[PDB]
Amino acid sequence: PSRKAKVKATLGEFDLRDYRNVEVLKRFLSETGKILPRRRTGLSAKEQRILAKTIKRARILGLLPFTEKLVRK
Amino acid sequence: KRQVASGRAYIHASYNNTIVTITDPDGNPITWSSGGVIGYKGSRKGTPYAAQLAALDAAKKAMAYGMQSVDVIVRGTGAGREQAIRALQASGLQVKSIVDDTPVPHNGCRPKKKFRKAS
Amino acid sequence: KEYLTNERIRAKQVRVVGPDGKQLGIMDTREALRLAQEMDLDLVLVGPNADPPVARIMDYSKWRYEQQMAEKEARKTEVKSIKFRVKIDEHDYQTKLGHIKRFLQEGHKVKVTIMFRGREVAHPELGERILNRVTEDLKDLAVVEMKPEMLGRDMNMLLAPVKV
Amino acid sequence: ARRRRAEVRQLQPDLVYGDVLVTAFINKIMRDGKKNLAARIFYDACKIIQEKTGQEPLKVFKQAVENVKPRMEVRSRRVGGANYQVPMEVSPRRQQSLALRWLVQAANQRPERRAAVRIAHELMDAAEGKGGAVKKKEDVERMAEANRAYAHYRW
RNA sequence: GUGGGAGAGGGUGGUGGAAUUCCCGGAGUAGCGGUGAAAUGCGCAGAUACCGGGAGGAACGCCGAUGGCGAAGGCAGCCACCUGGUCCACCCGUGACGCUGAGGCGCGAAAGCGUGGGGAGCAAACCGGAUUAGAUACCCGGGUAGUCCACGCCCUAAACGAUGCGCGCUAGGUCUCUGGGUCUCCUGGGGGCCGAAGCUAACGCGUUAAGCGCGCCGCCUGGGGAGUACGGCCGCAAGGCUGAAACUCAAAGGAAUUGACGGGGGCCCGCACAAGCGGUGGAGCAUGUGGUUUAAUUCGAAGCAACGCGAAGAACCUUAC
RNA sequence: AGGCAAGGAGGUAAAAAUGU
RNA sequence: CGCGGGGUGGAGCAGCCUGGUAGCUCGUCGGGCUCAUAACCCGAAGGUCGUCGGUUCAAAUCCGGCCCCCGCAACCA
Ligand SMILES: [Mg+2]
Ligand SMILES: [Mg+2]
Ligand SMILES: [Mg+2]
Ligand SMILES: [Mg+2]
Ligand SMILES: [Mg+2]
Ligand SMILES: [Mg+2]
Ligand SMILES: [Mg+2]
Ligand SMILES: [Mg+2]
Ligand SMILES: [Mg+2]
Ligand SMILES: [Mg+2]
Ligand SMILES: [Mg+2]
Ligand SMILES: [Mg+2]
Ligand SMILES: [Mg+2]
Ligand SMILES: [Mg+2]
Ligand SMILES: [Mg+2]
Ligand SMILES: [Mg+2]
Ligand SMILES: [Mg+2]
Ligand SMILES: [Mg+2]
Repeated sequence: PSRKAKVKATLGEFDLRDYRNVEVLKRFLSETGKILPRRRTGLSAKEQRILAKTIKRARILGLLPFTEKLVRK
Repeated sequence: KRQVASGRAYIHASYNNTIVTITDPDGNPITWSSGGVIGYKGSRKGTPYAAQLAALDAAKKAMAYGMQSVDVIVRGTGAGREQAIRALQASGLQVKSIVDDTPVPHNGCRPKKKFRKAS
Repeated sequence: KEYLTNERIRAKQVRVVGPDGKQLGIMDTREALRLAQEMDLDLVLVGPNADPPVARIMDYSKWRYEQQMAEKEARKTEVKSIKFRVKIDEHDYQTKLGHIKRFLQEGHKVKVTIMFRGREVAHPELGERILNRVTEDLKDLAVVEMKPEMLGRDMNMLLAPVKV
Repeated sequence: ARRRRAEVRQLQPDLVYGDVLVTAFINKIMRDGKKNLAARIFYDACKIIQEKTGQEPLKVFKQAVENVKPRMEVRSRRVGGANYQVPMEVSPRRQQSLALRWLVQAANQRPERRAAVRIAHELMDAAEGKGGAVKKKEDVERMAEANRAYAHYRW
């Protein structure tokens, strides 16, 4: 049931609403361009939602992937 | 008559037939194999063994164009995607990587009635 | 149905028949085999009962395949059997008629067959009465193939399309 | 047949050579429980083998068995509404048994007069890598390959 | 009122990729697709599968929830605009201004219809194939309306929490989301689950009550007849509201309980099937039976559990015909 | 490397009318 | 009269054309399967291929004539 690491936990203090912040953001996506859930990221419902929105915005621009590819298989 | 040594292997897989297309690293396909290519009509067309056979055939064809470098790309899921991959690994090519890639709609148009009930 | 090949052939002097419309005589099994090899078409015991067994020089498997294909083709275009009674109702009759009409439209031959009990005395007349009427009704689509003939425990009427 | 795996029987091995396989073969040969009938037959066959193809008759038999032992067999499962001939591995004892059965069948299927003789000939054929038993084995193998697709209905 | 907050609330204008199809371009060849099997279907004018672009239309993957919003129907890419509802905190302002609501007015999924557009997929009807005794069906190949938008109309629904709204009281815990705090705990507002008292026909309900009350509205008085007739209204139509009776039945029902049953599940078993040896059915005959024939073929036994059975001894006897 | 489990796959659960 | 196509187990139709080697469905009867009926499954029963010939070692099959059955025309008179 996945207990490797939490994305909020490995991290320090950061802003949610900056899409222009890709390094800290490419962390909440999957290896496939896909958003990690509550039980993989570790944020508040509200916070998670905000993050998701920001991710979407970024995608719309072109900062983060819409999707990519999983490898090795 | 083209000669390349280098490229990719798409395995597109429906549960009805696991198709394998070998292409150069552009995206121009030299040779391909599927179930019916290995005779196999109908039921068995998309069984794991069939898929494996197809993969082998594809590899053989590639070899007839001096081919070694092969990047795997699996599109969808059929009766034997994993088996096909295994065959490719074994077959006789320098495999790059097994790229897992579904042509999943980002909530597209309505699916068929068989693919209805998915809801 | 075994037309027998090569060394499925036990009989000594087999009548070695060619592929087409020729013969090589009544020769040994080995001889026959050799002949088959020469043509590369198998030696096939097509008439074992015959005055020494008839041994055709044909590729057996291919021939069998062809036969199978033919059989499949024959499977289909076809005949619909509409089963009436003596105790059958007016609405029911109408329904049956409609079905028959549909079949005719499609392009299917029609065995309107009546299924009887005891009283094969006041069965045949009723069978006629139903079936004749039905035929009369569907005349526009249907040329009657088989008339109402009582056949022991059943009765048949059959209809063929006038045109399709 | 739903509890323990149920033991294979502990054969009293051969009196002549000192082996269980031999005994099993004898038993297979014998119908109607007339053992010393068929044991004698087997011995006659062995003698024939020794004479005709000058070799140790147990060894020959073993070789024959080895030749006819099939590692892949076909079962049958109705799956979906279509009956697929299922290609699967064989357990060793079972395989051996099958081989024995086939040998016995071949011995009966042979066109000559006396059973012992027929048996001997069959065994010789098997040793060579030919005859009837071998053919049957080959057929079975083919079946477990012309159906090698449905393999995934893994029983 | 002020200070904030959460949110797929609604509308208007845009955009963002995946995907689909369709077009061109390329490489490439013998099948693809489809199924429980298959066939119709497309493909040598070269399909499918693969890459490059372009054309569209529709929908919004992941997040995404057992979650949030609305009064309900409902609502999700994202952004912008306009814009509702609401929640808290201060307790600051008003001084009972409230609660309910016959009618009325408004909204009201989906389908439907009208006018005009658009049309990729899906896809009623429809045309095929199989499947089948039959196939108007389930399954596949297309396929028209329709789905989509504008404007208009329709107004029904398992329009459900099958729970009318409003406030007051009556143990807790537990998880959730959302606000403030003196922030490992308090205190509001929502969403769930377990349960005190109590209620209930039981199931269950149980501070989001079906508890205890009060307020008002809606409706109910057996089922079928029937949401039908008849009127009346509304509607372009489909139909909708509004709503009987005559007759007919001694029931229609709910909730549980015991069983039985399930082509429901889990756990088990047996020569039950598999694994194997030998048959039965095919032959003659031995027998018993059904049927038939007879003057009588005595009578019974009936799927397993009747059929070398009563009969473990029919020439007469037995024996009953 | 095994150990359990969560999720995603895909394979399987065919068909089979009635009433003394 | 002229021309084309076909005549086949009881009925419908394959095979002919490409000489040897006759199939399916419906119907007949019996069995099975079922607690029982249909349905089902199986069989069993059942055709010398319209017929007379010839061909050829051998004809449903190559070929003629008759017998039919279908249809199309049948004109100048
Ligand atoms: Mg405010
Ligand atoms: Mg193209
Ligand atoms: Mg004050
Ligand atoms: Mg004052
Ligand atoms: Mg469609
Ligand atoms: Mg059909
Ligand atoms: Mg239809
Ligand atoms: Mg369809
Ligand atoms: Mg319209
Ligand atoms: Mg209601
Ligand atoms: Mg109200
Ligand atoms: Mg709410
Ligand atoms: Mg609460
Ligand atoms: Mg209590
Ligand atoms: Mg409760
Ligand atoms: Mg109550
Ligand atoms: Mg109504
Ligand atoms: Mg009216």
